[PDB]
Order: sequence, then C-alpha cells, then structure tokens
Amino acid sequence: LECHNQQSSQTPTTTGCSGGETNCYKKRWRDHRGYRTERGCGCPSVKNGIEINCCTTDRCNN
Repeated sequence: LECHNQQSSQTPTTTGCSGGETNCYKKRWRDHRGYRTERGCGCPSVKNGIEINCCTTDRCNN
C-alpha cells in the first residue's frame, strides 16, 4: 500500500502510509489565495463544497 504525494502539481513525491492507514485520498480547495491541492494518505471525510476523492487500489492517486 503506497500512495504518491505531490503538492499542487509540481513535483510528485511518494508517501507511504502506514500507521495506520491504509487508504489514499485527494483533497483540493481554493481559498485565499485560492488554489490549494494536497494528496497524502487518508480517506476521511467530510466536507462539502471542496473537492475530495478517496481510492485504495495500488497507486490510485493520479
């Protein structure tokens, strides 16, 4: 189980979650500046209005 991380588009990194986690997710929103995207491990949720996407299939963050 491993997901990739990349901060807003720029350089893609790799993150292994573990500890607990066993899932990957993608969240993004626009505030202040306005545009903020993050993709690390997790899957939780909640929100409304923002953009979120959970997936757990071998490198599903993409």
